[PDB]
Amino acid sequence: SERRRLYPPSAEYPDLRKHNNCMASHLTPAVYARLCDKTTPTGWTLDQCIQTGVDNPGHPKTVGMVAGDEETYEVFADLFDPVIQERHNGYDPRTMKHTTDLDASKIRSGYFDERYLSSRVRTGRSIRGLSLPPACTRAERREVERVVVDALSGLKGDLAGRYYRLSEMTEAEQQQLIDDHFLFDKPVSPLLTAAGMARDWPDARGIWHNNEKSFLIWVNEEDHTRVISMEKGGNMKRVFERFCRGLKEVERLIQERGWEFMWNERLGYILTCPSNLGTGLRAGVHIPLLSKDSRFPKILENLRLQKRGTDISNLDRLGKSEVELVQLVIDGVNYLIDCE
Amino acid sequence: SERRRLYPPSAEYPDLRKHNNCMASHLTPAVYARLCDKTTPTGWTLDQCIQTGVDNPGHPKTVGMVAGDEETYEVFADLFDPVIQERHNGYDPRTMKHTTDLDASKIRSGYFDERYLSSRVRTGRSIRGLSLPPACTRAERREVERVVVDALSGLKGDLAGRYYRLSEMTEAEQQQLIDDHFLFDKPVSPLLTAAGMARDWPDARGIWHNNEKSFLIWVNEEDHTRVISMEKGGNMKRVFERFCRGLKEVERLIQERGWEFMWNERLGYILTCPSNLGTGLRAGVHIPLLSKDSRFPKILENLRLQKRGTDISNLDRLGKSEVELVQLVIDGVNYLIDCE
Amino acid sequence: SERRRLYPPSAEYPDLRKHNNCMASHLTPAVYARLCDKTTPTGWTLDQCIQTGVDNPGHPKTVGMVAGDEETYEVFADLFDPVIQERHNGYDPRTMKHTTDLDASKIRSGYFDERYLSSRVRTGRSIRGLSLPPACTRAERREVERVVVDALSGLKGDLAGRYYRLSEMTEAEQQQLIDDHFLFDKPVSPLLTAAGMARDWPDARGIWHNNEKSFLIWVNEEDHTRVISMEKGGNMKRVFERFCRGLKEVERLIQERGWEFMWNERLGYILTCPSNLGTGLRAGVHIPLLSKDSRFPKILENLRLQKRGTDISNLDRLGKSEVELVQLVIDGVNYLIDCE
Amino acid sequence: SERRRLYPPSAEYPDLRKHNNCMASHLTPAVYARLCDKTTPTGWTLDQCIQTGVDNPGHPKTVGMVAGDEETYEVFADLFDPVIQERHNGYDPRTMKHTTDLDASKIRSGYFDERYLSSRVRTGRSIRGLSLPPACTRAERREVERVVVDALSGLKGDLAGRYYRLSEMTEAEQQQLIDDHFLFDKPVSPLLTAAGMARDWPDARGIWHNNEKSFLIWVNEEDHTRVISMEKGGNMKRVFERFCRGLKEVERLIQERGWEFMWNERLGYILTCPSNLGTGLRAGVHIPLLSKDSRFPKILENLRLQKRGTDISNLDRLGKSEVELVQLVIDGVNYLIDCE
Amino acid sequence: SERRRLYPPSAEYPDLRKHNNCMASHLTPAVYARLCDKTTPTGWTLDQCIQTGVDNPGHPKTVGMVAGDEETYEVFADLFDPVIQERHNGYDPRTMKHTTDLDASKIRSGYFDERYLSSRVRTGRSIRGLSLPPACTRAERREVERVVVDALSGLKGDLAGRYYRLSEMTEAEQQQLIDDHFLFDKPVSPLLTAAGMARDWPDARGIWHNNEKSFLIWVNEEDHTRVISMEKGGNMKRVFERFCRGLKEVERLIQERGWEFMWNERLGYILTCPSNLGTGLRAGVHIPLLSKDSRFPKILENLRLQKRGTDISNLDRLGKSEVELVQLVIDGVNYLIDCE
Amino acid sequence: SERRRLYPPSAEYPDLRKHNNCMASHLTPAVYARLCDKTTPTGWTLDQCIQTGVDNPGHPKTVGMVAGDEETYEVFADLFDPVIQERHNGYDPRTMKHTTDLDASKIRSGYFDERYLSSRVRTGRSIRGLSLPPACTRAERREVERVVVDALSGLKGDLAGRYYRLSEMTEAEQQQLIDDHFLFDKPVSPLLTAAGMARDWPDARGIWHNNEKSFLIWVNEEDHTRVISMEKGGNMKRVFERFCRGLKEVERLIQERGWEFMWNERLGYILTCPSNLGTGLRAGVHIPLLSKDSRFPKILENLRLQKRGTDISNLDRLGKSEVELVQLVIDGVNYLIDCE
Repeated sequence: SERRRLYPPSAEYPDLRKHNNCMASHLTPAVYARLCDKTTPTGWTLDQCIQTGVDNPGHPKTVGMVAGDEETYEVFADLFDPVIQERHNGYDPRTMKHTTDLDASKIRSGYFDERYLSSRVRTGRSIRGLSLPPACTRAERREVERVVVDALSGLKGDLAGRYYRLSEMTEAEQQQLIDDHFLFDKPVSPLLTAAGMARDWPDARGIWHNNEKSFLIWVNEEDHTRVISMEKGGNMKRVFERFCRGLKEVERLIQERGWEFMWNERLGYILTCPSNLGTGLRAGVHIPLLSKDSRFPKILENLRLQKRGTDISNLDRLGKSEVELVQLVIDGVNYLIDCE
Repeated sequence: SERRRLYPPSAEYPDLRKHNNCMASHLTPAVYARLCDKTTPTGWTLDQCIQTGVDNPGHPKTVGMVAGDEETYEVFADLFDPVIQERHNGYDPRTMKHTTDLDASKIRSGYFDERYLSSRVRTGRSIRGLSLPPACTRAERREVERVVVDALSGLKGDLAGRYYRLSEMTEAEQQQLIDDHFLFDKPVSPLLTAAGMARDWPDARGIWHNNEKSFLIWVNEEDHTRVISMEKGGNMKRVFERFCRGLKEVERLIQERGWEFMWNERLGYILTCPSNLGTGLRAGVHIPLLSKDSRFPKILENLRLQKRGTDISNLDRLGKSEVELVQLVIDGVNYLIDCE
Repeated sequence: SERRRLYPPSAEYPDLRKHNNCMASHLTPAVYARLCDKTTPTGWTLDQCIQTGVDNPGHPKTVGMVAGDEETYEVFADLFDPVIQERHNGYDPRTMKHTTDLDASKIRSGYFDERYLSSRVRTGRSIRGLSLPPACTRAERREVERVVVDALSGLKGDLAGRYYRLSEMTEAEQQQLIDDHFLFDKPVSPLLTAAGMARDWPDARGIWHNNEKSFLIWVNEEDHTRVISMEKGGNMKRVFERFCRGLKEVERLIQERGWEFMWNERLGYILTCPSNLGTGLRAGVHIPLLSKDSRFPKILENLRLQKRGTDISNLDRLGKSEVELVQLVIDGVNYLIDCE
Repeated sequence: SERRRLYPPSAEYPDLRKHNNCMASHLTPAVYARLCDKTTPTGWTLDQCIQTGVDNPGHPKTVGMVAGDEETYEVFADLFDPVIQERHNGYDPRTMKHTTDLDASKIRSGYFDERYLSSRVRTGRSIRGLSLPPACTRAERREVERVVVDALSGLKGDLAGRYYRLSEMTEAEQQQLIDDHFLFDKPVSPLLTAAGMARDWPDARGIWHNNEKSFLIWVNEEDHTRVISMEKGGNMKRVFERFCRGLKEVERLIQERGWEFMWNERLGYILTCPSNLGTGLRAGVHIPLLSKDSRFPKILENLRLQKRGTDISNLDRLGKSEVELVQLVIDGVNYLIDCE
Repeated sequence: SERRRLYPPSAEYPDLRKHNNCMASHLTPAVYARLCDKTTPTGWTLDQCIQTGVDNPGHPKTVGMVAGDEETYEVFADLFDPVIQERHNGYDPRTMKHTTDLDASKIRSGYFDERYLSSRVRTGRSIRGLSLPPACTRAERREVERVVVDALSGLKGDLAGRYYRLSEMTEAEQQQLIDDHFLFDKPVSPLLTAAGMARDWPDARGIWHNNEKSFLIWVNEEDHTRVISMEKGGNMKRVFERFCRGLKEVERLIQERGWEFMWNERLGYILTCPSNLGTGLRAGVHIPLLSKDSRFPKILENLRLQKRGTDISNLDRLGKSEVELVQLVIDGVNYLIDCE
Repeated sequence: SERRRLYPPSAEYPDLRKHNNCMASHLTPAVYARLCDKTTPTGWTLDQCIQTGVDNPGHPKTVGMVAGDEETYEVFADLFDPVIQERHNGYDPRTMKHTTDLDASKIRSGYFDERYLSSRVRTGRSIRGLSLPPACTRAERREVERVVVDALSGLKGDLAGRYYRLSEMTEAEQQQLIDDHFLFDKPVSPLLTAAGMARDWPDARGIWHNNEKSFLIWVNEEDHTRVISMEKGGNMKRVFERFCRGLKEVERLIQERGWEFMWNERLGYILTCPSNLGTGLRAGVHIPLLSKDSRFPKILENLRLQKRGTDISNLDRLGKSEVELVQLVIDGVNYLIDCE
C-alpha cells in the first residue's frame, strides 16, 4: 500500500556528538532533512557522501566528504559549499568564479639552489561522463583506464612512455617505485577505504610514466588521473614547463577522441575530495637550521607555505591560478634559502 | 530518493497484550505483516479493519472487525476467515458454501400463544457497488439513501409507506419511536464510533415504515438497509410471510433500476460485521417461572437459542437458511411455552 | 533518449584470474549476466553480494559472499545455492529441508572434566523486516537495537541483565571484556569492512549480558543478534540448558511485540554469511600431549571437530540440529579427554 | 486525489422498463457492471455498443447493438453471444464454429421463370485493421475508401468498372439510381443515426459499379463494403457465379496490397450489426395468387424464407454456407412458382 | 535494475580525425554530449542526423547532415545553426528572419538570347505533419504521394497534367526522360543512400508533369515535392510566371484538403538538406569563349553565380527572396552574354 | 489525445509484387500485422529486418533479412523460422536441435593432392551482450573490437599475431591483402549497405593475423568476428586442426574476461545472416577437365558441394557438425580428384 509511512529523515541523522570536522559542524538537522531525498542522476546520495566523515570521527581537521560524480557538487551544493568555503579560507563558490590559467609563459624567474633535492608538480583530472572513484563501477573504471591509455599512447618525443598495469607487475618493483615515489601503494587509509575507493583493487589501476621517469601519471588511484612532473634538483622552471606542456598534450589527445575533463567556472576542475577542488595543484620540494626553531611554523604559515614529513608544499587550490601557485612556492622557498 | 526505508510492518503491529477477542487470538505477526501491504480497490486497509478491535479491548467476546466494502472479505480473507469460522462454531467459508432460501412457502406450523408480546424478524442488506458504512463517503451514503427511497416508493398495497428522514424530524418523536422500537437512536456505542460508522450523523440516515407500522426499514444506521417486520402477538407465521414478500418486492424493485444486493455463495449476504454474515436474520420475540431457575441458561444454550434483556433470539446466521432460523426459534419457544 | 545502450553485463564481470574461493569457481559469465539485472526489494544487488569476495582474493578458503536482506537468498539463489551446498559438504538447499530442534530435553549425558576451561554455545538471529548489517541503514540498525533492548528488558530471574552501549562505555573496560571474551572489538577485518558491516561504528552497537556474566548477547556486530551462553568448567549440560531457555524466552518476548526471527524451512535461520546458515550454532570449549602429534589434525577432521588457536568447535551448521551439534562436540571431546 | 469515488456502474444502468429487445432482455445489472470498465484497444465501450438500442426502444424485434471494431465481439462477448445465439435461432458462437464456402462450383440447378423480375445477391465485408463505421474516424473512413478503390481499379474484363463518389455527383442521378436500386440514400433511419453511422456524410462514401451495371459495391454506407450482384430475370445461376468470381477477385486484389477482410472461425465475417454475422449473404428476388391467402406467411416461415415489401429473401446467415443459402432460396422459390 | 550504467556519450563520439566538412569543424564533444539524449517527437536522433557526414568523409565541402522532420531544426538547433550560418555565408537563423516573396509581378525585364538553350526554375516543398524522406515510413511516403496526386488532379488549363508512377513505367522511358531532364534516377550517390533516402525504391516515388512538359513535379525523390518549371530558349520571364502561378495553385489546392507546407519565419521552407533551406530555389540555364579563360571562375564567383557541368545557377537560398534570386541570375547572365 | 488513430499495419506492408525471395514468399499480411508491434529489447524491429530484402528485389535467391541482436531470432521467429527451414532444406528450428562438435580428434583421413592450391576454413562468431553489425552503435562496435583484441593478445606460440586496424593502414597494402585474401574490402554490396552494416566505416574495423599468415580473423566486417584458417596446398587436416585449436583458444580467452559467444541449442551460433546460422562454417579450396562438361554442375549438386568462381565449398551449415562439413568436402573433392 501507499499509506505505509517512511522513516522520517531525522531517524537517519548521524550521531555526531563526538565528531570534530567541517561535516560535523556544518551538517544540521535541517540540511540533512532537506538533502536526504535528493540524488544525482547516477544514484549518488547524501549518505554516501558523508559516510567517510561518519565512519572516521578524526581528531580536533579533514573534510570527510567525497563526491560520486560531477553532478554531486551541484545536487548537494547546500552541504559542500560551506565546507568548500571554510576549507579554502574565504572562497565562496556561489559568489566568486574560478579562473584557470595553465599558460606557463608568464612565469617570472624561479630556480632553487641545487644544494637545497627534488622538485615535484602534481594535479588531478577527471574524465567527464564517468563516475568518480567512490561511485564508479568496474565498467566505468575500465573505460577511464582505456581512455587514458589510448590518449597517452599518442604522446611523442620526450613525453613518450609506457603504461604499467598494477595487476601485471610484481610487488617488489611496486614497493621500489613507491619508495622512489614512482608508484602509489595499495591505499589502506581508512579515510578512503570507507569512501569505497579501494573496491576491486587492483583492477583497472595502473601507472603511466615516460622513459626519463620525469612525467608520471597515476590512473584510478584517488582520482581518474594524477599527473605528476618530477625532477631531481631545484630546476623548478623546467619541471613546471614539462608539466604544462604535458597537460596540454594530454588534454588535446583526449578531446581528439571526444572526451573532456570535468570543469566548471565556479569550482574549477572537479575532483573527489572537496579540498582538492579548483586547480588540484601541489607544487612541492624535498629539503636544517630552520627545523629546531619554534618560529619556523609561524613563518611557513605567514608565507602560505605548507610543511610536513620529508615536503614543502602549498595550501590553497581555489581562487588563485596554477602559475600563482608555483609563484608562491618559489618565492616562499626563496625567503627560506636565504635564512639557510 | 527510492533508497529511503519504510517502517517495517512489525513496527505497526498493535499492542494486544491486554486484549481478549478473536482479533487478539487470530492476529499473529506473520498475518499482520502479510496483509499490511494489501488494500481493497476503494482503499480499505487492514488497520482500518482492526481499529475497532484495537481501540476497544473489551472483556473476556465481540468480533472487533469491520469491512469497508465487498472486496474486503476477499482481500483480507486470511484474517476474517478464522474469525468467521470460530464465531459461527464450525462454518469454514473456504470449504463449505452458503445456500440462501427465503421461500417461506416451505414452513411448517408456527404460532405462539397470545399470552406469551411482539414478534420481530430482522435482516440487513448492502447495495453492491457502494462502500459499506465504515468506509462510505457522503456521496456514497446519499446514493444508498436515494436508491433505497426510489425503490421503496414503488411498494404498493399493505406494503405502501413513507420515508422519514432523521435530519428533518424532531427528537421527541425520535425517542418515542425508539422506545416503541420504531427508530434507531444516535449510536453512541464506542464499538461502532471507533469504526467510523457515526460520521456525518444524521446526514443521509432515515427510516421507512409502512402505514400499519409493521414493515420497518432502517437506512444507513449500521448497514445500508435493515429490513424489519414487526407485529404484536405471537403470529410468527404472518410476520415471516410479510417479511419474505417485502424482501422479494424490495429486491425486485432495486434490480428494476439496476442495483443488486451484495451476495456470494461462500459467505451469503455481505454485511459490515462478520458476525452478521450469511443471512443476517434475527427472529425475535418479547416474553417468568423459567427466569429464576439456573437451568434456564443451560436449556436455552442447548436449544441454540439466545436470551438477553427484554428478548428471545438465535445464534447462527451462516450455514442454515432463514426458514430454518425461524423453524429453530418457533420450535425452541414451543418447548418453552409448555414449561410455562 | 531510450535508444542509448547500456554497458553489457560482461563489461562489469569481475577479474577473478587470481582469486581462489567459491566465488571464483562458481561465478560464471552466464550466471553473472543472468543475475546482474535482478535486485531485492530493498535494493540489494549481486555486485554488493560479491564485493567482499572480489576485494579480498584470499589464499588457496572463505566464502566471500554476504546477504543484504532475507530476500537475497531467494533472489540470488542461483549464486548462493552452489556455495551453500559446497561449503556445507553436501546439503543441497533446493532439494533437502532443514529441521530446527532447540529442545534440550533430549540430550544424553555430557560433562567435561574440570581439569580440561570454559564451555561456550553461540548462535545468531536476525529480525524479520529489517535489513542485514551489510545493507542496513542507521534507522534500521537503531530499530534492531531498540527491539532487542525492549525484548531483553523483560527477562527475569537468572536471565535478568543490563544493556551496555558501546558508544557510552570506555575503551579500557571494552578491551578488558574483549580479553575476557565479554565484548566484541571494533572489527578491523577487511573481509567484513569491504562488506559494509563497519559503517557508523559504534552507533547502535551494544552488548547485553546477565548479572552472572553467563548469558551474553551481541547486538549489530556481525548479525542483528549473537546469543552466547558461557560458563567456566566443563558443565556443557548447564550451559546448553541456559542457552535453550534463554533463546526461547527471547523469541517469546520479541514475538509479544510483533517481531519474528528470519527463518525458512529450506535454509533455516537467515544470517549474513552463507556459512552461518541453518542453526548458526557453534558449541566450543577452551582446552597438551595431543598438540605436537601430527595425527591430531587427522583425528579432529575425522571427528567432524574444528580446532583453532586457543578453541575446540564444530564444522557444520546445516542439516543437523542444535542438539545433535552439542552431542557431536561432547562425544568428540570425550574421545579426546581419554587420550589426555 | 485518488480517494475520490467513481460513480458505481449501476448508476449508469439504462432504463429499460419500457424497451423490448434482445438487448433489453439480455442486459442484466451483473452483466452491465462486469462489462462497464472493459474497452477495446481503439476505445470502443459498452455504452457505445448499447446506445443504439437504448435510444430506440422499438416495438414488440431489432438487435439495437453495434460493434466499433473487430475486437468488440471478443471484448464484449458476454453481451453479444446471447444475442447472436437467440437472433440466429440456436447457433452458439462459443461452442460451434462457422465454415465459409464461397465456391459456387457445387451448386445444383437453379433457374427462375422469366415471368416470375430481378435476382440479387448481397454480402458485406470489413477491412481488417480499420474501425467499423460506428467508430471510424474521418482518416479511417478515407483509408477504407482508398483501399477499396485501389483494389477495384485492378478488376478486368466484365468486372471492369468505375468508382462514383457521392460528394462529387448530383442528387438527381443519386435518386434515380436509388429508385433503380443502384445507389444507397442518405440513411435517415434513427436505428443507425443514433449508432453514429451517419457522421460526416457524404465524405468518403461512394459507389463502384461495372459498366454492365451488374456488379455493385457500396462503400462506407453500412459496412466498409457491400458487394451486390444484380441482374434482370431469374437466372440466379449467372448472378451467383458472377458474385463468387467478383468476391474472389476483390479479395485477391486487396491481399495483393496487404489488406485482409475481418474473419474468424467462430463468427465468420465480422460486420457492424450482429444480425449480419457469419456470411452476411442475402439472396433476394423481386416477385399474386399467394398474396391474399393467409397461409402464405405460414409457408414462407416453414420454408426458412423471408418476405417483405416489394422482395423474397432469406433468414439465417450463421451456421450455413453461402451456397446453401442460395440453394435454400432457389428451392424455396421453386416450391412457390408451382403454386403460381 | 536501474543501477546499471549507460555508455557515456563520449564513447559514441564519431571519429572525425580524417573528415573535412562543416560537421567535422562544428561537432565538438560538448555539443555531441549535450544533444545525444535529445530526440524529436517522431524519434529522430542526432546520430541519424550526422550519419550521412560520418559515413562519407568527403574531400577538402558538403554539409553531411539531414533532418528527419520539421522539429529537427528546432531540437538540434545547436548543431544545424552554425552550419546554416556558415553554409549560407552570414545568415544567422537565430537573429535574422527570412521573408518569402513568390509574387512574380515585381520582376523587371529578363530575357536571354535564343542563341544562348533551356531555362529552368526549381524549388522543393515538404508537407507539414509527415516525416521527411530520411525518416519517413512507407505509410508516410504513400500519404505524401496521395496528397500530392489528389492536389495536382485539380490543376486546370495549361497546368493540367498526369501523374506517372515510377514502379508502373518502363526503365527505357525512364532513362529517356532522365536524359531529357524530364525524370530523376534512383539515388546512387552515397550521400543519399547513407541518409536513408533510397529505402523501398521505387515505392511511392513518381513524377507529375503537364502535357507540354513545362511544369514538372518530382515526388518523394529528395524532398516530398520538387517543383520544376522548364522551357526551351531564354524566356525566363514566362518560365518564372508559370512557376509562380503553379506554386500558388498547388498551395491553394493542398490547403483546400487541409494540408500545409512546412514553413517558419526563421528558416523559411523546411527541407531535408540544410543547404536547401529558405527558398530552395535554383534558377538555372544551359549554355564557349569564356570557357578556356582562367578569369571566368573569378567573375562567376564575384557575380554570385554558380557554374558546373552542362549549367548556370545561383549560390544562396536564404536571406534573399525568390524574385531577387531570378533577378540575380538574369543580370548575372546578362553580363555574360555581352562577353560572348 | 489518446483517441488519435495509428496507421493500420497493412498501410506499412511492403510492395512485393515484383520481388522473388524467401521474404517475398513468406511475408504474408497476417504475419506482418502480427509482428509489426513487436520489438527486441535493444529496439530492433521487423521493418529493419526486412529492409534489406525490400530495397533489393534480387533476381529469380538471397535471404534478404538480417538480425539486429540475439533476441531477434526469438522475437521474430514467426518470420525467420520458415526461411531458416527452406534455406537449409528441411531443418525446422522449432522441432529439431542443433549439436555443436568442434572436436577435430574424430576426423578420419583427408588430404588433397598438392597438384590440386589453397585450403581454407571459415566461421564467424558474435559476442553475447553486444548488438549485431546491422544494429550496433559506435560504442558497441568499439567494445567488440576491444574484447577481440584483448583476447587475441593472449594467443601464444604459432598462434601469436598482431592486430591491424583498417583506419591506420594504407589502401595499397589493403588491396594487396584483399587480392591475397588477407583482408576484407570496403563492402560496397547493396545487400549489406541497405542493411546498415557499412555505417561509420572504417571505425572499429580491423584484421588480426598470425605471423605465419595462416590464422586470420576479421573484426566487425560482416559479423563480430570471422575466424579464418588458411594454408597453401591440400593439407586440409593441418588447416582444420589449426582452425579448431585456434577457436578453442579464442573462446577460452574470451571467457577468461567474462564474454561468451552467442549460441543456443535450437539455432547454434547466432549470426546476422540467417543463411549463416548453425556452424557458419565454409571449408573452401581453390582448384580442369570437369569444367567444360554439362554434368559437372549436377554431380556437385549430388555431392552437396557448392562451386563458384575461382572455389569449392559446401551448402549446409545447420543440422550437421563442423567435422561432418569438412568430412563432406574432403570426400566430395576426393571423388573429384579421381576424375581429374
